[PDB]
Amino acid sequence: EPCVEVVPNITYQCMELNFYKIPDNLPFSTKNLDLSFNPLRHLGSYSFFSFPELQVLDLSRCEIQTIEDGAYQSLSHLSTLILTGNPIQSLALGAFSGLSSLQKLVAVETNLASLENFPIGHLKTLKELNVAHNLIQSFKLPEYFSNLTNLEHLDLSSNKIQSIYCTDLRVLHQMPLLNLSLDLSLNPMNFIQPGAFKEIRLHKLTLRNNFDSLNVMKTCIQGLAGLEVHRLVLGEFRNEGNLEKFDKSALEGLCNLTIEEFRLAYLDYYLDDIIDLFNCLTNVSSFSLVSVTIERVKDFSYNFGWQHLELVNCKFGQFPTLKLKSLKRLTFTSNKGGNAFSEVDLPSLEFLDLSRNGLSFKGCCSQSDFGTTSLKYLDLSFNGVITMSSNFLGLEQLEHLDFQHSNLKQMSEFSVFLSLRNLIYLDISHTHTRVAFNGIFNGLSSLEVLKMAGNSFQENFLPDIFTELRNLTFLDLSQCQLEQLSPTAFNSLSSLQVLNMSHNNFFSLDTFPYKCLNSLQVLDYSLNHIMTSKKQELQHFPSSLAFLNLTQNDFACTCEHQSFLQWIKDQRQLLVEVERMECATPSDKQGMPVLSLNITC
Amino acid sequence: EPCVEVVPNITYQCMELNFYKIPDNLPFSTKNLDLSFNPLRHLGSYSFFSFPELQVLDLSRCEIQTIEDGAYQSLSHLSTLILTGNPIQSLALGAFSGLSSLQKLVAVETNLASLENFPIGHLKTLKELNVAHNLIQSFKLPEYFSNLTNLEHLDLSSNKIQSIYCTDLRVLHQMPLLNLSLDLSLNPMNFIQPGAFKEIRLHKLTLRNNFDSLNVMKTCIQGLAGLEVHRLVLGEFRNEGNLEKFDKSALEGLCNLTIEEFRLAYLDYYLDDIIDLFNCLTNVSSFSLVSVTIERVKDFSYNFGWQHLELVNCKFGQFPTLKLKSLKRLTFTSNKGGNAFSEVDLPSLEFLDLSRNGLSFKGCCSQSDFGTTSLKYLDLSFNGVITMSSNFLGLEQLEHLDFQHSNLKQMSEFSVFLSLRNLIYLDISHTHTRVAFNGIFNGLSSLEVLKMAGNSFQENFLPDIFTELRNLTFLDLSQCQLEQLSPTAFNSLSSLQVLNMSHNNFFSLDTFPYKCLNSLQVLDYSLNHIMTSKKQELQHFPSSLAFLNLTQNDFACTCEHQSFLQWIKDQRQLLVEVERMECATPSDKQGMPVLSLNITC
Amino acid sequence: QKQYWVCNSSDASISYTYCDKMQYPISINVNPCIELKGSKGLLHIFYIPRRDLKQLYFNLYITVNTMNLPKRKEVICRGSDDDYSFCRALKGETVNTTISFSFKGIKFSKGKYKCVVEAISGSPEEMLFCLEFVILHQPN
Amino acid sequence: QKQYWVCNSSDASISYTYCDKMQYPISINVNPCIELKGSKGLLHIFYIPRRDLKQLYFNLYITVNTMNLPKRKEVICRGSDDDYSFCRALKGETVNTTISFSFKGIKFSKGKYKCVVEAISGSPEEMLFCLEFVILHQPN
Ligand SMILES: *[C@@H]1O[C@H](CO)[C@@H](O[C@@H]2O[C@H](CO)[C@@H](O[C@@H]3O[C@H](CO)[C@@H](O)[C@H](O)[C@@H]3O)[C@H](O)[C@H]2NC(C)=O)[C@H](O)[C@H]1NC(C)=O
Ligand SMILES: *[C@@H]1O[C@H](CO)[C@@H](O[C@@H]2O[C@H](CO)[C@@H](O[C@@H]3O[C@H](CO)[C@@H](O)[C@H](O)[C@@H]3O)[C@H](O)[C@H]2NC(C)=O)[C@H](O)[C@H]1NC(C)=O
Ligand SMILES: *[C@@H]1O[C@H](CO)[C@@H](O[C@@H]2O[C@H](CO)[C@@H](O[C@@H]3O[C@H](CO)[C@@H](O)[C@H](O)[C@@H]3O)[C@H](O)[C@H]2NC(C)=O)[C@H](O)[C@H]1NC(C)=O
Ligand SMILES: *[C@@H]1O[C@H](CO)[C@@H](O[C@@H]2O[C@H](CO)[C@@H](O[C@@H]3O[C@H](CO)[C@@H](O)[C@H](O)[C@@H]3O)[C@H](O)[C@H]2NC(C)=O)[C@H](O)[C@H]1NC(C)=O
Ligand SMILES: *[C@@H]1O[C@H](CO)[C@@H](O[C@@H]2O[C@H](CO)[C@@H](O)[C@H](O)[C@H]2NC(C)=O)[C@H](O)[C@H]1NC(C)=O
Ligand SMILES: *[C@@H]1O[C@H](CO)[C@@H](O[C@@H]2O[C@H](CO)[C@@H](O)[C@H](O)[C@H]2NC(C)=O)[C@H](O)[C@H]1NC(C)=O
Ligand SMILES: *[C@@H]1O[C@H](CO)[C@@H](O)[C@H](O)[C@H]1NC(C)=O
Ligand SMILES: *[C@@H]1O[C@H](CO)[C@@H](O)[C@H](O)[C@H]1NC(C)=O
Ligand SMILES: *[C@@H]1O[C@H](CO)[C@@H](O)[C@H](O)[C@H]1NC(C)=O
Ligand SMILES: *[C@@H]1O[C@H](CO)[C@@H](O)[C@H](O)[C@H]1NC(C)=O
Ligand SMILES: *[C@@H]1O[C@H](CO)[C@@H](O)[C@H](O)[C@H]1NC(C)=O
Ligand SMILES: *[C@@H]1O[C@H](CO)[C@@H](O)[C@H](O)[C@H]1NC(C)=O
Repeated sequence: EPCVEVVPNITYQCMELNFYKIPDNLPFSTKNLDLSFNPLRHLGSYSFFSFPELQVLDLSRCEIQTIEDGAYQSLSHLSTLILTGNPIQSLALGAFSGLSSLQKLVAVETNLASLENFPIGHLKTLKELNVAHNLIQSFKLPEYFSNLTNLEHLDLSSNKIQSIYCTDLRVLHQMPLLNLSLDLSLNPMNFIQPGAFKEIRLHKLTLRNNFDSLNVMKTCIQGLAGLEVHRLVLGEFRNEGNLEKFDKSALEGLCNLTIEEFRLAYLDYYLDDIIDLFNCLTNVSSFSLVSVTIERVKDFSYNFGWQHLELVNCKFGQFPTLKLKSLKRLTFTSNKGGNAFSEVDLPSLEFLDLSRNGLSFKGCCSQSDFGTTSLKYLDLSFNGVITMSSNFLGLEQLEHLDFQHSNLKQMSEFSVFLSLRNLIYLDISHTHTRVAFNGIFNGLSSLEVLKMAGNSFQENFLPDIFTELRNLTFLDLSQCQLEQLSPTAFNSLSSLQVLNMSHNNFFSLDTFPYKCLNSLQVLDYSLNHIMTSKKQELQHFPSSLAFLNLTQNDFACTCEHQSFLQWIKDQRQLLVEVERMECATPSDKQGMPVLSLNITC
Repeated sequence: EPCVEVVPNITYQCMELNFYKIPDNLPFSTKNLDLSFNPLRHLGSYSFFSFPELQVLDLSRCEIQTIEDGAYQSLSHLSTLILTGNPIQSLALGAFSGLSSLQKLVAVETNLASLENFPIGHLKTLKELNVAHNLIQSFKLPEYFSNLTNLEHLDLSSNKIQSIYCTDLRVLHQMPLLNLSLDLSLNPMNFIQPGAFKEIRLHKLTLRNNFDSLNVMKTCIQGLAGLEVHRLVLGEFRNEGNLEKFDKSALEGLCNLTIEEFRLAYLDYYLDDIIDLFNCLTNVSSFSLVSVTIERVKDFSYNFGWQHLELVNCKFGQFPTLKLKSLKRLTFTSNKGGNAFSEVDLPSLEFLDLSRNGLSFKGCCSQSDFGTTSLKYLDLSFNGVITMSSNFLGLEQLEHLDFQHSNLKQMSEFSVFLSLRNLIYLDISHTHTRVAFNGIFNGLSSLEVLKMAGNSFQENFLPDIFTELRNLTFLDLSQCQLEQLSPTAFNSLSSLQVLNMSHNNFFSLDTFPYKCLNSLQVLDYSLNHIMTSKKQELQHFPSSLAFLNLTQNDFACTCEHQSFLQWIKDQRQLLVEVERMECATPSDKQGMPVLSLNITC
Repeated sequence: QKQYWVCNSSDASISYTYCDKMQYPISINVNPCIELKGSKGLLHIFYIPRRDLKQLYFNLYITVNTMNLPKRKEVICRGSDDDYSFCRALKGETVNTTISFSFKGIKFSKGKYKCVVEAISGSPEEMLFCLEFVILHQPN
Repeated sequence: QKQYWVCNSSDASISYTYCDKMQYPISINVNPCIELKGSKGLLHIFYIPRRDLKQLYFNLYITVNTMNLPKRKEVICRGSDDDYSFCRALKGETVNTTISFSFKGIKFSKGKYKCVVEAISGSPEEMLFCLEFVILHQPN
């Protein structure tokens, strides 16, 4: 059994095993055979006959010089071929003969030279065709493309395509229904004669790092006219040579097109003002920047029609001041430069996300900070320092709120979440909070999930703060260094199902606080040090309790409180991993599971 | 005994006790008798005869209409009188007759009208004279001031002084050696004729809130010329009416004076640029601002000669960019507005204090952030968020460093204090630090005080991080949620005297780690839960141990580990408050001190 | 105990009494009355202290209809060259002053807010007076 | 185990070996050699991956002459439209690239720094290779 066996009788992968022919010992009914980095200098007719039923095939770096006619013949249901890295100097016409249902064809790093002498002209149901890193000089689509329908992706990147002519794409005019996501990146191009793209329709178009100057780029963008692309992506790569210059005159003439979504990815020039640039990229419904350093820009305020905006991994000097009358969603994540926040004015905004920027607030949250009044989602997690000076005033329609790993301040000085009457989710975890006011959770009458792990309490005593939270089903109080509970704390919590109380410092296990929790199913008391109880009163838990994690905490197995261990062994239908509960205090009885020991006395 | 008795036979205070005469039952030898808010309509000759020896007297609100000649006669050693609030309509000439050593005379809210008909003209050794809130129209010093030497303070604030004339202060010219701290605040003045102050020397001068416009202030400052004041204080009060205007033309003409220290306290106008203001306040050796809102100012960089600068309680927009060639001390504390920090250039700076501003750092500490190379003191406590990206490079002469209650980041990713080889004091307490790198304290070979309370450890285990700290005498590890010690952690710490380990979560008391600490004197294990030990190996502590706090933690007084309680009662010459150590676990034995109980078994 | 009324607004009913044994009179006025919704106005005070108003500060104990808040410490005037003119006063010296205030931006629940105010001042840091305020709040 | 030398500078002696059972070759060069004092240069890489370099990242385990540092996680390229062109590569596709780097501003102690590098990528998030680097450091 040389070939490794992944899934019984289904998936068989064996790479780098020094083979010289297709193996014969493999089962007759297997799928998705991986066979790569094995020397097969030549492929012959009816090579894969032991596999009448098969889905995925993979021949990467299997150095194949010639595929002869009739290979893959007795092979249908084959939806994928990967011929990557095989230097093919003679592909016999008629290869790929019998493949009734082939969808993906990857021919990368093959020594392709053109697309008319390529035997995929009888293929059908073929969706993706990846011919990248080849040697292709001309962007002229051959005729058989008319016969070839359902094609959705056509990646020809890193080729030698120098120029485009109007005669190219004379085909593709007789395609009423055509979705084609094209990609031409890293092709050194210096001439697009005007009128080439015209009455043409693409669904995506990517042009990254294929212009050597500013004037070349300008004239090439002029060569595009009437293109009507649904989504355009421009930019370049940090890995290669970049544009020495990027000013307001660039990117002009992009107004003769019909764009709907735009992205600019990774400029290397320190852009200095956003308008008179991006000027005729208005009425675009989606705008995005990734890795652009607009750090010295003063006038961000201008009226674009952008229904969705995204700024990811950019550097800034100041927080951009936005004034957009119709912008429903904003994503401002993982940015680097400036650390403060200033008022924005977004009258129609429903989704906000400022996460992982590390920026500070002062008087965080009010409808005068965001300018909106219908904001359903708010994420301020992983930021620097948030100072509470207003309970959320004017934000009464807000169902999701996340603060975790920020640094909250003044959270016990008034009722902070007093206006949020329609709130389902609240996450204040590892914010350096010290709960010292009964009434901190006042007004949260619809809460269902409450997470606060890593927040201490006053004198390590859990007071009666969970009143009026009658819809709560998930409650997480772990790594709050708790030592005592009030005997009536989880009252009114008739819908709680999960209750996490792991990794505190408890000594006694009391069953009175949970006496009336008719829906509890999981109770977690794991990394405590529970040795004893207050008395032998420990009654039955609520009948619903189906799991009780008690592992990993210190027990004392001696004469004293032997009754405690008797009562815990009295219920094995609720414990979790009895292998991990053992004794620790008496050095003679160490590492011995508690339920196993029979001791005297 | 009506009069309350403060210090036996020395201090006797009795206020508001409805007296009508000086009490007689008081001891014959008492000092500093307080007697105020008691109705004494009239004071008579030889009133205080029962008190031949006396230091301080106080008659506040004792409504006195007339002091007759000869009062206080049999009264020397009396260094203080407080006649505040007494409406005196006839002060008989010759009062204050016999007071050979009187230093302080407080006559506030008395209905004074002038200073020539004031019987203090034979007085001497009199240092301070406070006549404020009176009705004085003329600032003409009477002649007897020549006879009156040693006078240092002369407060006449809140009077009706309208104008100053050159003939005033014709006295005070025949005073070779004269230190006089004058104070004229809240006097409505509108005319200072030129040449009044000339060849005059003051040691302090305060002029707050006594100018009603800008032109009035300008002409009045012009009236001062050749004044030579050592310390000048200008400004106004938030409590009263303020200047509607403050521009670069104001404060001009202040260049004909000879100032050495300047302070401006509480402007209410939003100053907008600092130079062309404060223009001829250069060569002043000490500069200070208190409660000034210079928040829209762009050009802070300019070359003043200021050896000490202080900015307290001011509002700013951006962090001021300082470029001062000779500024030895800087204090920037309790400011409010802007929260970030930018590079400064202070080539000659030895003392720095940026505390309680709440401002953030990024790549905190290097000699390229402060521009200096000889900085002995640094305080960054109570700020917002400090990101460590450079161990202190170029700051090798730094003996004091405070970070407490800030928010440090990236502190366990390299050796952060690696260059600080001459450091005596280090305070990192309640910074949200998680020690996870042995070697965090590498390079601190001269440390003597180390405070870190409120910083957790990785998996709550104390590793061997205190190596090479061989001069350490004070170590504070409290409220770090510790559960275990490495058996060899306080090795090489042969000079430790105080060791705080209070309020962790320990269960066993081990005496092996401290076996060789020959200088320990205090050992604090207070708010733990210490019930047992690892064995009965607990040997003698180091002989130097003179205090062992063990109070307030839970004990278990049962048959099991009775030997533990025997060994703790074996040493009462080291415990602290045996009243506070009691039992907790067995509910029958509760609140019973451990050393008292005699139990069976 | 005697009840000292101050003012009524559309949604507030401020009042106060004395805390401890000392019952020194004091005159407090606010114009216009505080609205517990965001307000702005003037606070006029007439007083005769029994100690020096030097480095004065306040300890505040607030209770929100039987839930206690942490203790607040408000430093009124600090050290030297302070913002207010009244805190250079001495015992027996009349203080007669006016201070402006303004606030907004917090929602309060109905109830019976209560506040104990402890003034501390002087060189040995002793107490000056203690008042207990009561604020009823019924929005609209 | 075989030792692969890389470069020597005035104060560094970088080298590496293989971690696990897989021993796929790789070509690494740095010009000029890294000075552990603040440097700037080019990093040339020639490789043939055995998995798709999609959402690649690194796990770094550093040791400073027998003291362990916490584990670092460096995300090289993320999701879609990534900064580098090489991380659209597939199995068997040659990668031949150059990346610029620069740093300064930290003092290092003498010793025997060591770093284990685990590359993770692919759709099921499996490992690509593991190398173990060794850096000797003697300032001046
Ligand atoms: C209650 O909250 C605690 C948080 O403290 C949850 O604990 C987490 O539990 C998981 C499951 O055991 C832990 O993951 C484990 O990680 C180790 C090490 O990577 C791995 O070897 C195991 O196979 C397992 O995957 C995890 O470390 C632990 N802590 C955290 C911070 O996530 C606990 O699951 C919660 N209880 C309930 C019922 O939800
Ligand atoms: C015993 O304690 C362990 C932890 O100490 C409890 O862990 C179980 O924890 C895991 C990890 O948190 C839960 O996992 C699943 O995690 C994925 C992570 O993406 C999450 O998306 C899923 O929704 C799911 O929560 C696991 O559910 C949880 N166990 C149960 C039964 O929920 C463990 O719960 C304790 N013992 C028992 C019997 O619960
Ligand atoms: C070790 O560090 C702890 C810090 O946790 C030091 O504790 C502090 O000790 C003092 C003295 O007992 C405590 O003050 C007391 O305060 C109460 C309440 O105000 C008062 O009634 C007492 O009369 C006494 O003044 C203080 O609360 C306590 N905690 C803090 C945070 O300061 C301990 O003193 C240190 N041990 C040594 C030997 O230095
Ligand atoms: C028993 O535990 C208490 C606390 O739980 C230890 O407290 C003693 O704590 C006080 C307050 O920290 C120390 O006070 C003095 O405090 C002032 C505050 O400004 C400080 O400036 C002085 O330098 C001085 O430290 C007190 O010194 C300290 N006791 C001793 C003996 O140093 C107490 O130490 C524990 N029992 C014993 C016998 O130490
Ligand atoms: C100020 O407001 C208070 C509270 O609303 C008023 O006091 C109450 O007065 C009403 C009307 O007479 C009574 O029905 C309540 O029983 C009173 N309650 C309390 C607690 O006193 C007060 O009358 C108002 N003052 C003025 C001048 O209108
Ligand atoms: C690169 O630097 C290393 C380390 O300094 C050199 O290796 C050492 O070489 C010296 C000289 O022969 C020996 O004395 C040491 O014993 C060697 N130590 C180790 C750990 O190998 C290495 O020779 C240098 N390479 C070049 C080309 O100069
Ligand atoms: C291609 O366009 C068609 C036209 O409606 C659309 O249904 C299909 O989803 C598109 N392809 C992809 C991958 O979205
Ligand atoms: C949740 O709370 C709301 C408001 O208190 C209530 O109307 C509803 O019945 C609760 N439960 C569910 C499942 O919505
Ligand atoms: C007054 O001036 C003299 C002159 O040297 C000085 O000695 C003295 O200290 C000054 N007074 C005060 C209070 O500093
Ligand atoms: C402190 O440390 C320094 C440097 O290690 C050493 O020279 C000195 O002797 C130590 N002790 C004192 C008291 O300075
Ligand atoms: C306080 O001062 C104002 C200012 O003129 C005055 O009108 C008022 O009468 C003074 N207060 C008293 C109680 O006299
Ligand atoms: C990598 O690309 C450069 C670019 O020209 C080329 O010089 C070099 O030979 C290539 N690497 C290999 C191993 O061929």
